[PDB]
Amino acid sequence: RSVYFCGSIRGGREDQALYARIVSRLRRYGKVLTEHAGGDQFIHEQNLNWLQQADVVVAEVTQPSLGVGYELGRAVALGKPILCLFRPQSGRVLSAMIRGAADGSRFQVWDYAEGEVETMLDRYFE
Amino acid sequence: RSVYFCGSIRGGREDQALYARIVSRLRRYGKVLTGDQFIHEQNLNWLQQADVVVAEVTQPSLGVGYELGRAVALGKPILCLFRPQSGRVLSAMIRGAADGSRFQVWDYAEGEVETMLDRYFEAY
Ligand SMILES: Nc1ncnc2c1ncn2[C@@H]1O[C@H](COP(O)(O)=S)[C@@H](O)[C@H]1O
Ligand SMILES: Nc1ncnc2c1ncn2[C@@H]1O[C@H](COP(O)(O)=S)[C@@H](O)[C@H]1O
Repeated sequence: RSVYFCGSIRGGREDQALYARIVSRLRRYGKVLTEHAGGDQFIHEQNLNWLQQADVVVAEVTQPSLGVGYELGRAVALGKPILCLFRPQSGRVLSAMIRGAADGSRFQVWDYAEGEVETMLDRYFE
Repeated sequence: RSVYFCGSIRGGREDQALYARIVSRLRRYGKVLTGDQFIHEQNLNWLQQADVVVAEVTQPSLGVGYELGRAVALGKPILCLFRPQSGRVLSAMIRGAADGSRFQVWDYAEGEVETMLDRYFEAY
């Protein structure tokens, strides 16, 4: 199983430490394809190739980010299963387009609190 | 001719006044098409019908990115507008999608958004 991870970078790196813990936990459920200056053309093409190869896409969507949204858009259009993880304690209301994309199966959006991310991942993969 | 406009809402409404100026100007060039489950389905229907997709990408937003992702996969022509004087660096995925043709990303200053739209649509 191959896993593609999405998380804000230029959108803001507030959750960078959490992302590292998510990527470490994903390694027990599959090969993490992502490597979250060749330039942005190179980054885009490399990532699209990885997204095509992915069996599942996991995104932490608490921090707003164009690139995370874009990856999820390309992923849906490729027919990839998607898990989005969101923390309501951020005080933000999650994107209408991401929340509304949820269908409870091919596209899941799960609210979670600090301390629960590993448990959420276990639940999804097991 | 139909146009779909994308701009941050829950990502932040900092540029909402600018979005209204964009939408006003787009009406010269075509019909501007533009709870959550309903919003998503309605918007995907509009996106599928749109001849061109226009996005102001200065404020980071998951929904705007999502719209652009779905639009690329649908084969729509896309214009993204970005303000470098905002002081942030535009998303690697949006900047990297640029090809100078069916996915264009234009840097502009806040006062010249109308001129940027004029240039694109007079060409298109
Ligand atoms: N340097 C990079 N190397 C690999 N991916 C990058 C890189 N920069 C950005 N990304 C991709 O873009 C997404 C973040 O979008 P952004 O708009 O915040 S730059 C990430 O999920 C990641 O997938
Ligand atoms: N209330 C709404 N009605 C129609 N579209 C909405 C609505 N709220 C958000 N959107 C769509 O989501 C995009 C913004 O994404 P966001 O993640 O900031 S909520 C907009 O370009 C818009 O297209």
